[PDB]
Amino acid sequence: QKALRPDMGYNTLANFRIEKKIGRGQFSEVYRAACLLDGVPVALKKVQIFDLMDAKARADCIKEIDLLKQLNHPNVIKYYASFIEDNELNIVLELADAGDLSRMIKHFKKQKRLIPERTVWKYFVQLCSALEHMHSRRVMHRDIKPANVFITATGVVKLGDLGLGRFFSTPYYMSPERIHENGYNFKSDIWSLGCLLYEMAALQSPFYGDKMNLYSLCKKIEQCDYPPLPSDHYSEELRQLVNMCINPDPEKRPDVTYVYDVAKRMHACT
Amino acid sequence: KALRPDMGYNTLANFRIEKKIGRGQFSEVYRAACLLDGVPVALKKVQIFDLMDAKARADCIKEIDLLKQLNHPNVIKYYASFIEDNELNIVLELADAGDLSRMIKHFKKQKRLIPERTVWKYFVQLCSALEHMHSRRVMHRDIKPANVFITATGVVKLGDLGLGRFPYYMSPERIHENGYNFKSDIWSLGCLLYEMAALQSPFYGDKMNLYSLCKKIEQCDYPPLPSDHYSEELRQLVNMCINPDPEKRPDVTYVYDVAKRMHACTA
Repeated sequence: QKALRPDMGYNTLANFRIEKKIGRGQFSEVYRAACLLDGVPVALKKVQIFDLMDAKARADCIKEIDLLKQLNHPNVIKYYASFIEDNELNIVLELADAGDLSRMIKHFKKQKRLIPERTVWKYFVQLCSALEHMHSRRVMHRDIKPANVFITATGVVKLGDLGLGRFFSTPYYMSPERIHENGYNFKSDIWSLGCLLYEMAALQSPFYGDKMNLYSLCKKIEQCDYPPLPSDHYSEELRQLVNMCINPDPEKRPDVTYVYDVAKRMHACT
Repeated sequence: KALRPDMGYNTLANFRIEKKIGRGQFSEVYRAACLLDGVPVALKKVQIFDLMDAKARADCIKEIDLLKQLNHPNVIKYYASFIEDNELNIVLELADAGDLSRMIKHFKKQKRLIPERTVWKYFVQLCSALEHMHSRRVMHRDIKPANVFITATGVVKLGDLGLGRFPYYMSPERIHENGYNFKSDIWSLGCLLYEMAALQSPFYGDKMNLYSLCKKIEQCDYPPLPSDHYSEELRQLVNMCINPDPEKRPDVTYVYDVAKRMHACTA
């Protein structure tokens, strides 16, 4: 417990009280913490940019965090600060007052009821506005999945990358370019976005291996072989947007402005 | 000059100035394009070594460093600040799409009032913005219709083109020469809520001079809003913010809570 420095605001560790570890990754630990200047709860991610990364990875991580902290959008989880202290990159992130789309899905399932189409567009047209904004700054999301999508008591969607909310907390959708080449680009995000549009409508991912077999899973991605959504519940517009996003060739996928445009016209159509 | 993509938003080499869009006491403001991503930006150039004493320079650098940490959808984002060419360079979120000043003039010329529902829609966003700024202990210092931007999608952005921080709505604590504090933002906020409903400032007059203005402010003398068009909730919020005594004005948390409840029921 070092002394407060109000003049530093969110840019020093002395102005936070760590509560407990809530996550650990390849290069990082994540903590629940409280800001001591205003009592706001945050996520404090500590990245070992000197000890666990080569020189290129460190310079790329610092550039990427600097961009993420410039995003100002209602549907993106805030990056409030990034600063070097104690030989680590310290990142201060928002924890939203919202549950994951994963929980919303698991709940609608254990109560056997489909998420209605006019709702699916509700959320999806917020997830799209989020991903438009990130792609406009040349920021790739890299892991779009239900657990990273948060949803406010009020129906406000926050896209994040920690899978952490304030009170409630092989990548989830494997693209062809991941499977075949370990490739990830802007169009990889669009594949995942399509898979998530599907999972909201189906209540499960498009792709499962037979008896959970990982080879069977790769064969089903290569054929884009997923059970069709029931058409009496979902328009051609929707099932067609899925089909456009879940295309093995990333060049042939639509860019996030097209998908966001479709998700705006459908959100006003109802 | 030579592009420097390793530097990001932190050198003048990664921007092309397009045109000048503002002039303040200590600063010039440019529309610019980031050459790394084509994102349009505002570029403010602050004369911290020409026009200021050492005290004002150090206050300006401290304040810009705290403004740089604000992050809220209804606040203009400060992307970067750095010293180059012997000036303090600030790269900021560009709105330039529309502002409450233009929206008020449009309704005026069309001889129509802003529905109360529309007032709360824009006002709750401005209250969210200021509640963020106040929670971080940052005062705005120049709240007026021209600093309230509106994006093409109807999103409010509270900015400060000219850096009028560091007036449109005369406050009692400029008449008394007392000092600008967080309650001085609340007076402006109430004057701005009035102006949205009336399409003119509470103390505006056709033939307006310093004497009459002072008298009016001393008496908090402004024309009542039409109760036929604006609710008791709207007219009483304006009345408690437009209070000579800063210590009796509500804090921004109160004003935001009222705006959040008035928006939810009128929509």
